Amino acid sequence: MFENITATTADPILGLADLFRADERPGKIDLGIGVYKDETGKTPVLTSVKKAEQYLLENETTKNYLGIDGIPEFGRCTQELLFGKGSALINDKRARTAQTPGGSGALRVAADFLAKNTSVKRVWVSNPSWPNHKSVFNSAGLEVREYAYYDAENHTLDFDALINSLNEAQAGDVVLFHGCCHNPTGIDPTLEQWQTLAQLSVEKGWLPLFDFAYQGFARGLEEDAEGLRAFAAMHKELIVASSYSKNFALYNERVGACTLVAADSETVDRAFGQMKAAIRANYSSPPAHGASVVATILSNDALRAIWEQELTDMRQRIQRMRQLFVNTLQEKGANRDFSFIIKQNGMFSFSGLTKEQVLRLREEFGVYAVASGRVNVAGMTPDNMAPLCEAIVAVL
Amino acid sequence: MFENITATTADPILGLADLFRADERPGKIDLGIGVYKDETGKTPVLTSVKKAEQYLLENETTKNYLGIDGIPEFGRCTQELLFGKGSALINDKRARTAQTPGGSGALRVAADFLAKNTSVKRVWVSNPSWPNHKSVFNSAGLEVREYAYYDAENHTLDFDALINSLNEAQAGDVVLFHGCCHNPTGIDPTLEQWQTLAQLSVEKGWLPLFDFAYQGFARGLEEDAEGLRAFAAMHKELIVASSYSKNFALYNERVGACTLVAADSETVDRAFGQMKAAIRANYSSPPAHGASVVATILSNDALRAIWEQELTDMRQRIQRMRQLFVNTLQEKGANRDFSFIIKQNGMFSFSGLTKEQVLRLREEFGVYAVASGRVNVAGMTPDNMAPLCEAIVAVL
Ligand SMILES: O=C(O)CCc1ccccc1
Ligand SMILES: O=C(O)CCc1ccccc1
Repeated sequence: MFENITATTADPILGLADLFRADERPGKIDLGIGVYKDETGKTPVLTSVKKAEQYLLENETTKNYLGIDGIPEFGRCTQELLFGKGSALINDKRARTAQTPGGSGALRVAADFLAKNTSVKRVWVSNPSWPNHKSVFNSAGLEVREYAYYDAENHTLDFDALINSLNEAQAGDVVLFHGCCHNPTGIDPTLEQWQTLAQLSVEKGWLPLFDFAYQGFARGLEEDAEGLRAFAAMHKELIVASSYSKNFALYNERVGACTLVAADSETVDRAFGQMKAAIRANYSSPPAHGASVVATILSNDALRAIWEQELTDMRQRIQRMRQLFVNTLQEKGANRDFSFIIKQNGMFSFSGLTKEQVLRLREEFGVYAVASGRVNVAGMTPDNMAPLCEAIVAVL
Repeated sequence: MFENITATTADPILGLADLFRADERPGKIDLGIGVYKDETGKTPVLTSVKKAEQYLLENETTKNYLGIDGIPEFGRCTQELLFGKGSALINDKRARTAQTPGGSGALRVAADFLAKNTSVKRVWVSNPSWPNHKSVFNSAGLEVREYAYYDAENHTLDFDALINSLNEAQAGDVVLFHGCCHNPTGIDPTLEQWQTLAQLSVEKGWLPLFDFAYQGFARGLEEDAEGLRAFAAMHKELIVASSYSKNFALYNERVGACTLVAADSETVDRAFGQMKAAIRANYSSPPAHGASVVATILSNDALRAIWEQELTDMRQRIQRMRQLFVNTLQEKGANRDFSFIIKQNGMFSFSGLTKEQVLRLREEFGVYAVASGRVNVAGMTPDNMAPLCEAIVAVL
């Protein structure tokens, strides 16, 4: 049965991990997959997380199955984070949340739900894209089409080209937006641009799907949700696939949520029934540990205070590395102004390197970035900055 | 977009949970979903598990993403459990294991892998069936057909009808077998019958898929894998979807594995590449905590000894409840010989109750069983036995 199966290429970001592991060169530097590293170049468990895990060790009395949609308190805390305490969406019971295995799991659940239960045939994503969107949506039988997004010459959001390319989207198409820290460009709509897109989306009949994996990493928890909230104020329906992987540094525990919004409580509950069916046909119920940690932290004032400071600390260290990167590139003799890197939000710099420059970086220098030219600024430290900048300058 | 979505019925086992929760009657008894309860009627975390969790709290230094196939040691320990230390399958590197979110996740991964990469169009399951097999395989676009299995009059495996009904399966069809503790009948092939089916399967060109969620609950860890091992000795290819939910009482941490077997190392590695692609398009990488616990216990002699005794203890308590159930039914005045219940393996008794008898049990008596007549013997205690048996006798 398996004799004639075609070989495939690996996940083009997660697959960097294996390459990096096999590399026996001592000075190798990982700027690939977007995980946060501290000053020492490691990716620690947050202190708030360790404290919550100690609590769970001492107080959990069962591993009995969670409901298909996971921990009720986790859903409640998620909706508050997404929409704001006192949101009309919450008051009017228009939102239902399933805890999922990561935002990736939430994306697949959304895709299966839409494919089976609606007339959706196409999802629009930005170019440049995040590779796994195509993989997930195609797996559920949905076409993926790309809209224009990034003006590579001014290093801004090309709002005109964005709007014009989306004129091709039909009513009933899905349009995927990154909530904040657009991956890979790090360029987000202004609040005013979010409000314009919200209005356009309503007029054009698009279904908004928010991929929201970086809440807290652009400006702050509440600020980063402004765009989503602008859409929520304007739409009857939308979906959010959110993640706690990055903002809790809980990557491997697979902690995310798929939140369904409809016009009213009757409609969302009936629709959510089919979302639960899409889960039943997949992994049945979500993993407790990571979601329990999140719910524990979010519902306890003291832990929440510690966690929010840790998140601020991560964002601030990345901002320091961002400035140091640009300074060091200059000092190392770069043949380009890299000032545009400062404008970018989140963990990355979308640096303008070509695919061949990134291949050479890996081959000759043991510096690992994504083929798109995306580099993980959150993986830079004072100790690895000089070598990595020397490498980049050498390939320009 | 969501206005016209059709309502659906809940997962017909997991959905019992909600019903049971809403029931405000004090004497309610849950004999539905197959989770183990101890003498006190609760479902404890195993001591071996708590010890492993303490170890992880004290010693984990990161939550960085696992590879798409999960923890390497977890795969190694899984293959040893499945095939035996020193198996030619392991020596010849013919097996590849992905850690998944439960056996349910492993079933979906297998289904997606097969649907996308092979000519498989149909999966054969037993009647009576486990409801979620149909849901999972249908979700990937595969037809599910049923083979005969249980002789309800002799309470044995109807081996003749099994073999005759499978004559309809074509070469290239998948045939799903439960490794041990067939759900819901509790009746398994003898070793000799396993060997006969292994031979038949090779002759007929079926792809064997083992659903192996109860290793340790029929007779013992090694004994329960005899049937799988009989198939592994005879086949070039097969798939195992295994679970640690029950044998580690780790239900909500979603700990399972999808193991792919091919003729040789080159074929399985190429095929496994596409299995990883099916994972990438789904939840991306598996949850660390529960799999870390399993790997920790399985690789440490002291913890492994404690865990294997805890598993023995669970099996033995269920066997005691099984005998007490039958005795109490007799004493309470049952109008049937229920001796056949003693022959059944695993957590359940497939009791012969009709769908209306189970509905009446829930409605009138607050005793919750599955609509098929399946009752969770592992949920019975000395304290709830009298009421539940009084209820059953009342509905006969
Ligand atoms: O590097 C990233 O783009 C974020 C981390 C990640 C990568 C691929 C799948 C899930 C998460
Ligand atoms: O009750 C069972 O049959 C086993 C527990 C279970 C039920 C449904 C999905 C996954 C596991």
